[PDB]
Amino acid sequence: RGYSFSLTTFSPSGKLVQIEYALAAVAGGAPSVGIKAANGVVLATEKKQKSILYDERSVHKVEPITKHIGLVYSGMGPDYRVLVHRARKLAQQYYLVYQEPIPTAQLVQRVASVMQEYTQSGGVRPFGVSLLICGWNEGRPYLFQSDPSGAYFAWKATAMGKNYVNGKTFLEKRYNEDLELEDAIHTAILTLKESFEGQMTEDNIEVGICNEAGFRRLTPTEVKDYLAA
Amino acid sequence: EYDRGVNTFSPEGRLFQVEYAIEAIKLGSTAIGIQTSEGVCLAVEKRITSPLMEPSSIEKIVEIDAHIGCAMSGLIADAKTLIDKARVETQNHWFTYNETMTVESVTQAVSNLALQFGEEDADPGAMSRPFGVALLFGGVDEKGPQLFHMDPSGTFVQCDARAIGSASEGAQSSLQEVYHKSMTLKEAIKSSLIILKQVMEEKLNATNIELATVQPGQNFHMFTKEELEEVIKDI
Amino acid sequence: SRRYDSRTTIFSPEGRLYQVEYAMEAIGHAGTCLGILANDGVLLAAERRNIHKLLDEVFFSEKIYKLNEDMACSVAGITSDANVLTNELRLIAQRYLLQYQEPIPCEQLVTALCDIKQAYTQFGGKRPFGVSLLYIGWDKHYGFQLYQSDPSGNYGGWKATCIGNNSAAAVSMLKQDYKEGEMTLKSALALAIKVLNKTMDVSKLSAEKVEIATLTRENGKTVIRVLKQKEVEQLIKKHEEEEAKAEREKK
Amino acid sequence: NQYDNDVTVWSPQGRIHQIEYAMEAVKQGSATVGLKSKTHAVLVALKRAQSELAAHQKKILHVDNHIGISIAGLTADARLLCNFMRQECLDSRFVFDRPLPVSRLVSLIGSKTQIPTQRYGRRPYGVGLLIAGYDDMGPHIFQTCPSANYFDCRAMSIGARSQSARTYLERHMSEFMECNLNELVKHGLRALRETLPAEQDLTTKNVSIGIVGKDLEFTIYDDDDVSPFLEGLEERP
Amino acid sequence: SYDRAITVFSPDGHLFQVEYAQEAVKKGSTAVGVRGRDIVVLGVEKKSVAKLQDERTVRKICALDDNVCMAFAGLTADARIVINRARVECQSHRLTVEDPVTVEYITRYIASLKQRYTQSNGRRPFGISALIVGFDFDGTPRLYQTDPSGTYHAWKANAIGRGAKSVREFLEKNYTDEAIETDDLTIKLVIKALLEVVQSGGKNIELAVMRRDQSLKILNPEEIEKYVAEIEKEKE
Amino acid sequence: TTTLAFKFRHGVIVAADSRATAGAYIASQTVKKVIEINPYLLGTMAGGAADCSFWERLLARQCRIYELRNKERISVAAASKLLANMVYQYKGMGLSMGTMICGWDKRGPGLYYVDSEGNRISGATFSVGSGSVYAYGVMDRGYSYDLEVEQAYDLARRAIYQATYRDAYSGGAVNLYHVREDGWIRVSSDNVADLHEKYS
Amino acid sequence: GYDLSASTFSPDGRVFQVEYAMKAVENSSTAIGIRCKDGVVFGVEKLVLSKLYEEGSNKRLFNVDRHVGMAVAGLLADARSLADIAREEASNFRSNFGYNIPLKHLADRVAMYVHAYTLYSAVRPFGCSFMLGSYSVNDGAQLYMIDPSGVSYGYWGCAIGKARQAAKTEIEKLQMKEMTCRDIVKEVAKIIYIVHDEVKDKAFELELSWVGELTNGRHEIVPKDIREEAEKYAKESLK
Amino acid sequence: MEYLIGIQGPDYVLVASDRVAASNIVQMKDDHDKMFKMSEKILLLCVGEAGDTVQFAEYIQKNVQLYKMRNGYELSPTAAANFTRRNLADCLRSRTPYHVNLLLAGYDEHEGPALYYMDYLAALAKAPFAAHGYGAFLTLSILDRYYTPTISRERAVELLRKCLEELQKRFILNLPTFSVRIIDKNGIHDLDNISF
Amino acid sequence: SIMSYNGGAVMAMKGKNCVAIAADRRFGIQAQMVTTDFQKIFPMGDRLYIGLAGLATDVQTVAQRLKFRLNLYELKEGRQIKPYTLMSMVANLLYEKRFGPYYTEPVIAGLDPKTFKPFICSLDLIGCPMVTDDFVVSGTCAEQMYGMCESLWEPNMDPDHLFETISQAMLNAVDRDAVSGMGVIVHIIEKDKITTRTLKARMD
Repeated sequence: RGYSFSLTTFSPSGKLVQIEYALAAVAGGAPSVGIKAANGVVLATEKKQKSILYDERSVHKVEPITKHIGLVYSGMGPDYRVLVHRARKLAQQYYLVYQEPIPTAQLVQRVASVMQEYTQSGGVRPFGVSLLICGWNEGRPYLFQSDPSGAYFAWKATAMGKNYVNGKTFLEKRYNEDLELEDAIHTAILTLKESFEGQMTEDNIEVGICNEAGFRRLTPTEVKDYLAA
Repeated sequence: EYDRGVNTFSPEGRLFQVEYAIEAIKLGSTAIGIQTSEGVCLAVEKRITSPLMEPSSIEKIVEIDAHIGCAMSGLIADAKTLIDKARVETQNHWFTYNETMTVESVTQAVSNLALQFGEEDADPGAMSRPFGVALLFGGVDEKGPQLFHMDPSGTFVQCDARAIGSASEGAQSSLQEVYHKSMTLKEAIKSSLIILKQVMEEKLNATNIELATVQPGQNFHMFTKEELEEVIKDI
Repeated sequence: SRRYDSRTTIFSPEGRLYQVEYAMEAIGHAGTCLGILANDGVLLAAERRNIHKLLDEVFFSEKIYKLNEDMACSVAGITSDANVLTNELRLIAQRYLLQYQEPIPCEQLVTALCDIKQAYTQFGGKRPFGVSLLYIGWDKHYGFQLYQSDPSGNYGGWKATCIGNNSAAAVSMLKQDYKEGEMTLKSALALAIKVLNKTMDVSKLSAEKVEIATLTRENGKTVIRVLKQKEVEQLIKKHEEEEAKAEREKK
Repeated sequence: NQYDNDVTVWSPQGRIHQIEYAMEAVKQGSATVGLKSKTHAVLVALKRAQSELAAHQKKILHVDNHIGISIAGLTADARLLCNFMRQECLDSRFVFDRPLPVSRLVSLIGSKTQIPTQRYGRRPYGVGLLIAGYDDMGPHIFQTCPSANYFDCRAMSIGARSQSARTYLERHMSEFMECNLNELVKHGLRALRETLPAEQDLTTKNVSIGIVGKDLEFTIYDDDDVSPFLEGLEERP
Repeated sequence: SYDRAITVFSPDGHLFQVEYAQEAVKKGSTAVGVRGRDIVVLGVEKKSVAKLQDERTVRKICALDDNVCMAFAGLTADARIVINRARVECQSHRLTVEDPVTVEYITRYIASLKQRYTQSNGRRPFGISALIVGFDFDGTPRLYQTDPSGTYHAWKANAIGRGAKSVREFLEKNYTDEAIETDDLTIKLVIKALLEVVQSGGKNIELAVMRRDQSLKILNPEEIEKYVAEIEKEKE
Repeated sequence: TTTLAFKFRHGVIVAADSRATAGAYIASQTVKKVIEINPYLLGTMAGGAADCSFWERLLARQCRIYELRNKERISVAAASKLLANMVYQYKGMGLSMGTMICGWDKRGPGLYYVDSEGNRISGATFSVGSGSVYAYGVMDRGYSYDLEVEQAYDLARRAIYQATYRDAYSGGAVNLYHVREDGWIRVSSDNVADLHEKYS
Repeated sequence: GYDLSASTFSPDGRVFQVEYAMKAVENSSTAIGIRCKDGVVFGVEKLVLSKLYEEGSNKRLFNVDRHVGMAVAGLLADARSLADIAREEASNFRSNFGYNIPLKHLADRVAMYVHAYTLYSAVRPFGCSFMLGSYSVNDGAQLYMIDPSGVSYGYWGCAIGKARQAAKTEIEKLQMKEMTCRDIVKEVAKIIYIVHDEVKDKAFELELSWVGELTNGRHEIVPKDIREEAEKYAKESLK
Repeated sequence: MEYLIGIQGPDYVLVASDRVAASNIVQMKDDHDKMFKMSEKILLLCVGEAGDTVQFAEYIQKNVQLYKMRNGYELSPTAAANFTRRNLADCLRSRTPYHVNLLLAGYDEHEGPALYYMDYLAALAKAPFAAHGYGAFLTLSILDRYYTPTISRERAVELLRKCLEELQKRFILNLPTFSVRIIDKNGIHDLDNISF
Repeated sequence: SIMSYNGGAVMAMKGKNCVAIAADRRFGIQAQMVTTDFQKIFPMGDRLYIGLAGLATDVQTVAQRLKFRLNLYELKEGRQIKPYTLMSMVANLLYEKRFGPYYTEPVIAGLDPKTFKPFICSLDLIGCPMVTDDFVVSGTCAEQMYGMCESLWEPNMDPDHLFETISQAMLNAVDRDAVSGMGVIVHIIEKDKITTRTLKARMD
C-alpha cells in the first residue's frame, strides 16, 4: 500500500525543514564543480575512496544521461542513481515523441519536476542530492544545478558539496567568459584542489566535458595529463 | 488527539467511538414511541432554537414507507443517510418480492450499516465514524404493530414503549409507570404528550412537538396542527 | 500510520487551517512581485532575488511565465510548486482551447488553478501549494485584468497589488499613488519603479535585480514582453532624476 | 499504554492486548450455554432485557438447517459473521449439494476472524459464538473467540458469570452424554440459571432454547415453546 | 489514497472538527437574509474595501440557478467549490426531471455534500455556512440555512458569520409582517440589520434581491447609498 | 398487441387488449397489459412484455423513492424521462419496449409515449402495438377534446375491438382505464366476443 | 519508542516486534520433532485448558499436504493461517509443476511469506513458529523449522515452546540417525513427558504424528494402540 | 428523414424545421419541436436517430447553461458549435456513437449572426445557408438560386416558404407544418408556423 | 473508401528558399457540396503550415490536438518548433491511434526557423513520415497531382514559378477529380513574408 501523507510540511516560520535538511545532506557530500567555457562545459568532482581496495573504475559519479547531456552530483549516491535512471528515461521519452535530442533545459525541468514530486508525494523523503547538469545544444553550452527542492538554476560556473562557498568565491575570482575548454578544465581542477585535502591523481577525481562532439568523461590517462600542471 | 484509531476496544471491551456516539445521542432532543394493539405512536420535541426558524422544516419524524415511519434523535444529518437506506431497501424488497417489508427486516437492514465504519482497508466510499443517531422505527406488519429501537451500536431491540434523547431516562421511568399492554392509541398519544410536557424545557405547544401514528388500517400519518391542538387542549 | 501523520488538512481549535497560514508566511519572505493595471495595458514587475554574479541569464524571465497567447503570470513562493502550478495552468488553458476553440478567460483559468489549490487544502493529506502568483491577461469579455491568488485558494481582482516581501508597504504606497481610470502604462511603469525602490532593501534598483514585463493589445493580438535591461535602466535613471527634482523642491 | 492502542503492536511480554480487550468484550454479555448428547445438540441463552418494556434481543440465530449459533458480545459483528456463515453454507449446498461440515465452517470463521487481528486499521470481531450443529459425524458444539482460536466442546458457556455455568457443567458432564432431549435441555437450563442473579429466576420471557438433532433440523423454541422444557426446574437456593 | 478519519467523536460526544469549522464560519464576513412575501433579500458585509479590488470578482452572493441564489460565510474557496457542485447538480436535476430545481432540493444536496465530508475518510468539513434563497414553483418565498455539520433549516430571517448572534437578536426583535410587506421595507430592514454589525456602513455592504419570476439583481452602490440615507432620515 | 391512450377534458383514457402470443401460439388471452405503476400514474405494454414489466416496475420504485424524498409526487414528464434515460443505457442490446406513461400533475392531464429506440413525446392521442395502425384511424375519427366520459369509453373500447378484429396478434378482452385527478380507475374489462355481439 | 513497529530498528539494529513475537511462541507449550532414517516423528504437549473441551480440540499437528505435515507453537490462529498458506502453496506447486512440492521449497516459500510481514508497519509479525516434516524416497526424510522472523533451517531434531532448551538437551542424547520411527515415537513421548511441568500446566494430551516409509509417504496421526503403548512407556520411564 | 433549414442574413439567422415524428409508417406527433434553446441567443436544431437527438441535445444544453451560471456570460455561437463538435467527435469512436445531424444558429454582439453545420461524423462547417435531411437535396438548389448575402428577413421568410413548397410538391414524405424561428440581436423570436 | 466520404486534396512543393502548400476548398458529403470554404491548411507556426485531407472530422480533430500539443511545446521550450519536429509529433499523434485510425493524411510544409531551409513531408494514416525534396501530395486526386507535379516541377524555382507550378497543378488535378474542387487556396512561404491567394477554378 504505502503511506499517502506528505512527510514534508510547512513549519511555523514557513520553511520545509525536510528540504533544508536535505540541502544540509548535499553540502556534506563530496565536492563537485562545474564551469561553462565558450566552446564547452566541464564537470568535475572528487572520487575519493575509503581504501585502495575499492575499484574506482567500477562505478562512475559522472554519468551520461544522453549523447549530449551528462550530469554530476554531491550528496547521496543511491538517490543520484535513481535520478539518473529516471532522467535517461525522460530523455528517451522525449526522443520517441519528437525525434530530436532532448534540450538540456527541458531535461533539467523534467528531473526537477520529479524532485518536486518526491517533495510533496506521500510517504517519501526528498531526494538527498543536488545535480549539476551540463549540455551542448543549438551550438551553445549549458550548465544547470538542480536542488533537492526541485528548483533549477543556470550557472556560468558553480560548486557543490563541502566548501562550496569557498569554491564559488574562488571561481568568481578566477573565471572569465572567454575561457576555452582546456583552461576551464584547469580552473575546475584547481578549484577541486582547493578543498581536495589530499594528493590528487587520475584515480581520485573525475572530469567530464561537453562540446560539439558530445558528452564524454575524460579517461584516467587524459586527466593525468591535465593534472600534470 | 487522534492517539487511537476509530476501531479500538477499550480495556473494558467497548469501542470508544461507539461509546462516545451513544453519549452524543444524549445531547439530542427527546422522542417517545409507544406500541399498542391499535397501532404505534411516534412523538418528538422540535427544540426550536429561535422564533424565526420556521417550525415546519424540522423533521425529526419521517416516512420510510407507507407502513413504517421512524423518529430520530442525535445528529439528524447522520440519520438522513440511514433513512435513505431504509427507503431504498423497503422499495427494493417491494420490487423483488412484491410485498411489504417487515419492520424487523428494515431495522436489520439499517442496523447493518452501523459498525461498518473503518479508517482504511474498507472501500473508496466508507464511513469514517459511527453514526451519531438513535432511531425509533414504528410500523404495522403481518405480526401486527411493532416498535424497534436502533442505537448507534447497531443493536436493534423490540420495545413496547421507548424514549430516546436527552431526558430518555426520566421519560422511560414515567413510561414504565404509565404503560399497560391493553392501552389504546388515543390514551397512548395522551400519555406520550404528557411525558413530553414533563421533560420539555419549553411549555408544550402545537408548534414545538411533532406526532405521528401508523395504525393497522391506515398508512403512516402525521398529525396536523389542528389535530395536535385538539389533543393538547384535551390534555 | 497515524503516529507519523502530519495531518495537514485538519482545522485548528481557533478555526484556522494553519498550514495555509504557515505557507503564507513562506510567501511573505519571497521576492517581491507587483502588478499595476492601466487603461491601455497591464504590467508585471518583480525582484530577481537571485543576483549572484556567476548565474547565467538564459530565459524569457526567471518568474514571468507566459501561460497562453493572451495571459502571463508572476510568482512569489516555492519555485518548484510554482513550476508545477504553471504547467497545470498551461494545460488547463489549452484544454479550454481544445474544447471551445477560443482563448480561455483570465478569471476562468484563475478559478481552475485556485480550485486545485483549494483541493489540496480540503483533502488528500498533502501539503498546500506554497505559492501566490499574479495573473495578467486580456479577454474579450472584461478587457485587461489583473488577478491574485493565495495558497488557500482564494482569488481576487486587483487594479494594483503586490505580493512577497514588504507587500504591505507596497500596497500602502500603491493606494495613495494609484489613480483609478487615469493611469497609462508609462505612469504605471514609473509607479512600479517607485514601489520597487521602496520595497527592495537595495538602495539602488540595479536594473539587474528586477524583471519587468508588460501585456498590451496591438493590432488585435496580445503582446507579452519583458522590458530589456536598457529600457528598465532608463526607467530607473528617470525615476532617480525625478527624485532629485523633488529633492530640489525640498530645498 | 503505548502497546494497547493497536492490534498490530506486540507487547514486550509476548501478547497482543487488543485481542484480550475484545475477549473482555464477550465476557461482558448475556450468558449462553451450549450442550450436546450422543444424538442431540442444544443451545440455551439468557436473553437479557434492557428494561421491562424492552424485548430480549435474539441471542440464538439460524445459520442453516443443521447449524445454528448463540451470540455473545457485539451483535452487529455477530450478525456480520452470521451472514458470512450463512453464505458459506448456502454455497456448499449450491456447489456440492450437501450440508457443510460444522468443523469446516468453524475453520472458515477462524480464518475470516484471523485476518483482522494481523493488519492495521482493523479490529478483532468482538464476539464469541457458540456453534451447535448435527453432521454426519454427529452432534458438535464449538466455541469461537474474538481471537480466531476455536474449540470443540462437550458443553460450554460464555458471557457474564459463565464460570459458575462451566462449574455445573463440569460436575454434571457424565450424565449429559447418555441423555434424552428433555433431560439435556433441563441440565443446560440449570447451568444457565447458575449464572443468573439469585433474585431473578428463569422465565418464559427471558429464556430461548435452540435444538438440533438427527431428525430435528435446528429449531429455536421461543418464549411460548420453552414452557415444556422449563416445566420442571425445581429450585435454586 | 489518503484514507484517514479526520473527524471522529470525542468524549462528551462532540465532533471537534465540525465545531472548529463552525468557529471558522463565525470569523467570516456577516451575511443576512430576510424572507419576504414577493421578494427575498440577501446582504453581506464587505470585510474591507481595499480601494483597489474589482468589486465583481469578490462577490459572495452567487446564483446557483436562475430560480435560486445563495450567500455564504466562511472559507471562500470552499464556498466556491460547493457553489460549482450545486450548479452542476441543478443542471443535472433539470436534465433528468424536466423541471426547475426547488430550494429544498438544492439545499438538501449541499447539506448531503457537507455531511459526507463530515463523515467520509480523509476529508475535512466544508468550512462554510450558506443562506440559500429562492422562489419555488408556486412562487412561495424560500430561505434556508446550511451549516458545516450538514443540518439544514428554513428561517424566516437569519444571519451567518461575524456578528450573526447580535444581528439575529436584532431582526428577531424587528421582524414583522409590516416590514415584510414592502420590498423597499425588506431591503431597508436588512440594511439596518447589517448596519449594526458593519462599523463603516454605507458602501461597506453588498446587497442583492430576487423577485418572483426575476433573476438575481445586485443593487447599485448609489442605490444602496440611497437606501442607507433613507435609514438616516428614519432615525430623525 | 394493441394499446391505446388519449387525453380529453375529463382526463386520460388508457385501453389495451389482453392477448400475449409466442409466434402463432396464443400463450395467454388474459394478460393485464396496462401496468399500475402507482396510484397516480399508470403505463402500458407493447413489444417485449418482460422488458416493459421490469423497467416499469423499476420506474415505480424510483417514483416512490422520489415521493418519499421530495414529499411530492413525481410529474408524468419527469417519470417518462426517468424511464427514457434508464432504457437508453441499454440501447442496441435488444430491448423492445413500447410504453405510454399516463397521469396527472400540476400541468394537467399528461400523456407521454416512451420507446426502446429512445423517443419520448407528449401527445393528445397515441397508440403503440401491432394493431395500433388499425386503432389509430377509428380513434382519430372519433376523438375530440370535448368528449363525454362515456363517449370516450365507447371510442376506446370500439377502437381496441376493431384493432383486434383486423390484427391477428391482438385479441382477448379490452381492459379500459380512466385517469382522473384523484387517480386511475379500472372502468371496464369487456371480452371481444360480447363486444362483437354488441357492436354488430 | 523503537519497539512499536516492524518498519523500525533499535539504535543497535534490532527489530523488537519480531523478538516480542518470539516471546509469544516461547510462552506456548513445547512441541518436538525428531528426524530419523525412516522418516520424521512429531510430538506436541497439547495442554487441556478445560475439562469441557473434547479430545482433539485445538489440534496442533496440521497436515499441509499428503506428504508433509506441520507442527506449530504460539498463537494457534496464526498457526492455522500459516497452515492455509502452506496448503495453498503445495496445491499451486502441484498444479503448475506437476508433482508433490519438495519440503525445502515449501519451507522457503512459507518462510518468505512470514518474512514479508516483519518488513512493513501495516502488518505485524506472525506469532507462530512451526516445524515442517516430510518423507520421500527420492528426497529422504526432512525436518525444517521456521521461526517468526522467517529463518528456515533443517534440523535432525527440533523443539519449539516453553521447554525448547531442555527438550533439546534431551533430544541430543538419542542417536537419531540409526533409530527407526517405531522406537523414535516412544522417545518422543518420554521427552514430552519429562519436559511437561505438572504444577504449572494442569494436564496435557500427547499428540503424535509421523511421516515416513512405514506410512508410505503420508503424514498421519499415530494409531491409538501405538500412542497408548508410547504413553505407557513414557509414564514407566518417568518414574 | 426530418428536414432542417437555416438561412443566415446580414443581422439575423432564420431557422425552420418540420414538426413531425414518425414510428414506422405513421406520424405519432404533428407538433414535435426539434429546436433546442441552448441559450438566449443560440438555437440548436437537431435531427438524427431516435433518442440520440434529444439525449445529446440536452447534454449540450446543460453544459451551456452551466457555463452561463458559473461564468456570468453566455458562450458565443462559435464556441458552442466547437463544444458540441468536440463532444460528438469524442463519441464517434466510442461504444456509444450519437447518430445525430445538427444545425446550430446563433447571434453574437461582436461576430454577428452565425449558422453552423455538423454531420453525424462531427465535421463542422460554417455556412451562409444549410439544410439537413433528404429534403436538403431538393431545397438547397433553390437556396443557391435565390439567396443573396444581403437578403432582408421578409425576403428570407419568402425564400423559406419557396423551399418548403418545393418539399410539399416533390418530397414523398408528408411534412405538413414547419416551425420558423429567427435569432437576432434582441433574441430568439418565434414566428408563425408556415403551414399547408 | 472512408477517406473518399468527404473528399479533398492537399499539395505541397519545394522551391529555392521558398515553400508552397495548396489545397481545395470543397467540403461535401458523398456527393453533396455543403460549403466552399473549408480550412484544410492550418498555420502551425510563423512559417510552418500543416495541410490535412481525409475525413473532415479527423482533419479538424487532428489539427486541434496538434495545436494543443504544440502550444504546450512552444510555451515550455520557449522556441518555435522545427518542421521535422512537428513531423515527428504528428507521427506520434497518429500512431497512438494506430487502431481506430484517424482517417487523414497530413502534409506539412514550412521553412526552418533559423536556417530558413525549405521542408516538406507527408504522413500516412498511421504515421509513416515521408520527407521529400520536390513535392508531396495527399488526397483523393493523388495520382493526378503526382503525374502533374512530376512533369511540371523544376528544381530551384523562384517564388513566382513555384506559385505558378503548384497553382496549375492543383487546378488541373482537381478539375479531373469529382469530389475535390470548388476553388483552391495556396500559401507561399518565404523568409520575409507569407502570401496567400485564391485561384479561379471550375466550380464543378
